[PDB]
This record gives sequence, structure tokens and C-alpha cells, in this order.
Amino acid sequence: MKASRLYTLVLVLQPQRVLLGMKKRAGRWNGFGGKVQEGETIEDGARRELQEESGLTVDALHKVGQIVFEFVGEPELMDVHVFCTDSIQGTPVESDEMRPCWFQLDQIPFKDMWPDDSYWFPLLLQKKKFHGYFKFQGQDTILDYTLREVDTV
Ligand code: NA
Ligand code: NA
Repeated sequence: MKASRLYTLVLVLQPQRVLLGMKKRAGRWNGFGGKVQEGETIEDGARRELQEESGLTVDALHKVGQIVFEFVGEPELMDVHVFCTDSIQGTPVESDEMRPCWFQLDQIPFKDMWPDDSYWFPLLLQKKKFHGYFKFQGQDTILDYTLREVDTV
């Protein structure tokens, strides 16, 4: 089994809308996140990346899933810990690398999101926790995947 590198992903999910960020430098909408750093808990890394990438703070996040990504031709797995919050402080801020935008929950831009999101995002919306794994060839093609609803992430 490959080694894995820890990443976070944060979905700001309100009753009627979700906040996503368009990768500028690319072209897909995503939640906010990045690599976990030495000496921080995963949840604190998720809060830090949300702030660094969107400007938003939150004192707390809820863990809702975990997704492992494997890319053909790459040595490591990405181990992505997925969090959500409904409660925000501040306005999101655009950067040179990310543009934040709200989407109504009947206009989730799945066609402009990574392909895996079509599978697990619906579970998140139903308040269901999940474990996933996706193997990609490049950015467009899934060769294998697993997904399961879990009671405990
Ligand atoms: Na990032
Ligand atoms: Na994704």
C-alpha cells in the first residue's frame, strides 16, 4: 500500500446554499482546504486552510467524511478529511488562486466540480457520513472507486 499525505476539505453548507471556491490558476469548484501541517490536529488544519483560502473563520467544524484519492502515476495517496459547518464568521474573500461563490442547493455545479463529488456530495447533503476511495487517471477519468455510508467517520 502506498503512503498517504493528509489533506482537509471544508464545505460551508447553509440551509439553502453552499459556498465553493473556483480554482483560478484549475477551473473547477471545490470546498476549501489543503495539506495538514506538522503539529496541528486535522480539525485545526481544516480551520486554518479555510481561513487562509477564503478568509472565513469558524471556531469549530463537524467531520462528515474521509476520501482517499489515488492518481495513476503518482506515488502517494491523498487522505482527505472532510468537514462541514453551517455557521459563519465574515465574508469570503477572493484571492489570486481562488474565487468564492455561493450556489443554491438546487444549482450545485456538479459538471464543474471534480467527478467524485457527484457521488459523495449527495450523502453530505442528507447528513450522512461517508468513507470513499477514488482512483483517477488524470483529472477526468475514474478507474475504480468505493463509497460507503458509515455511522462513525
Ligand atoms: Na489548497
Ligand atoms: Na473531489
